Amino acid sequence: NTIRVIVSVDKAKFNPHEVLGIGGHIVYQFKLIPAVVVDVPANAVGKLKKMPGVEKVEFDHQAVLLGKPSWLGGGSTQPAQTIPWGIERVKAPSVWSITDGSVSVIQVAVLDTGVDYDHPDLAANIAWCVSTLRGKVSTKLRDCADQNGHGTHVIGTIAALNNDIGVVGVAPGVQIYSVRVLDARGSGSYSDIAIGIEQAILGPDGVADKDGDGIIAGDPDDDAAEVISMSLGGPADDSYLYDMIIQAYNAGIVIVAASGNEGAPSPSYPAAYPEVIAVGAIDSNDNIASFSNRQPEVSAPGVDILSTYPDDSYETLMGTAMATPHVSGVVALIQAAYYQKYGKILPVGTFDDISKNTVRGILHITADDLGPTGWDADYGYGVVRAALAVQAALG
Ligand SMILES: [Ca+2]
Ligand SMILES: [Ca+2]
Ligand SMILES: [Ca+2]
Ligand SMILES: [Ca+2]
Ligand SMILES: [Ca+2]
Ligand SMILES: [Ca+2]
Repeated sequence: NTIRVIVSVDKAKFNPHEVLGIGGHIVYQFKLIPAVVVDVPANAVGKLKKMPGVEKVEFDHQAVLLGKPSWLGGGSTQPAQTIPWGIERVKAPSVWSITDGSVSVIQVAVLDTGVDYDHPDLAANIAWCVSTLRGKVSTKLRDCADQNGHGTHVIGTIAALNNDIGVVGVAPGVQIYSVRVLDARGSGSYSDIAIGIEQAILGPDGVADKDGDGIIAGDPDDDAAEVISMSLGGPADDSYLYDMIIQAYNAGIVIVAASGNEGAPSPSYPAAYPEVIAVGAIDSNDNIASFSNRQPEVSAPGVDILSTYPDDSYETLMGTAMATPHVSGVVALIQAAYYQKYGKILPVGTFDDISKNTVRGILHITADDLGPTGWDADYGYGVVRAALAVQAALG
């Protein structure tokens, strides 16, 4: 009948009328990259490759969520607030005195199964709720709603409200952009993910650099996010998806992704990309989880993590999907504290970075170096520590 494909083209020569001439149609036209999502009969693909302006024709691969209920729970109550062990392990609580992430210019975008926007322990921090499932950007609450629970859990590890109920996130006051890129089963196509990354940049107003001053992330005049957290992965490495990542990276946005739960030699994608921070998972005894894919950039609590769950509930999950938000919450604190002090945010460094002039540089040097001294295939640079990370940033 038809298959979904992503085409990297030359804007000056690619003619959309061409695809419609071969029984295909346009699904989504990227704004930040020279590519377009289209549906064409499985038999017309060979025609696309030869059309003027068509440089590359890539298939629509899949990624999946990396978090599962620890005991098959479906969510339970938490009348009185409690601090999940992973939140203290990342030394977050002592930082709230400096900032809790409630600095207006900061927003963290979580590309996941969506979110339970009415959850009493999350609602106040949900600044934007959107979905990009099936190549279409929807701003309707019914479409952005979490239908799995994963997204609600990941978001709660980052920004669950510090009050009298349930739990509390690493940055309990930071603004959240929930971008649904995974279905009810936790499955997501790369196209919807790339489109999700774009929306995190474009923001609610749909414009990347509204005032055209070259500043996107960290610019109060714009509504772009300064952090993109992806608790998902896949074995495919597509050119267009990577192009979108470079786009978010160049915008000054720190990208964080789960390492993967196959115990593989290296991280899955997009974690595997150098501009993205690959996150491994440790347990309550500081041991690296055996399922945690090797060679990560850093590691964080990822075993038996309690957080928010759909229907104003709470649940314990496990996976590298649970460690990722811990790290994203740490960068949120760093950028928030840095901007509160100086009127700007820190640059997004690289993997090899080891200075206090970069977000990643700071994460690496202040991480709790476990296992063999220095970076290792298990813990990476070590376990992220918000308290030390913020001191080095403001230091
Ligand atoms: Ca709470
Ligand atoms: Ca914008
Ligand atoms: Ca701007
Ligand atoms: Ca500006
Ligand atoms: Ca922002
Ligand atoms: Ca080490």
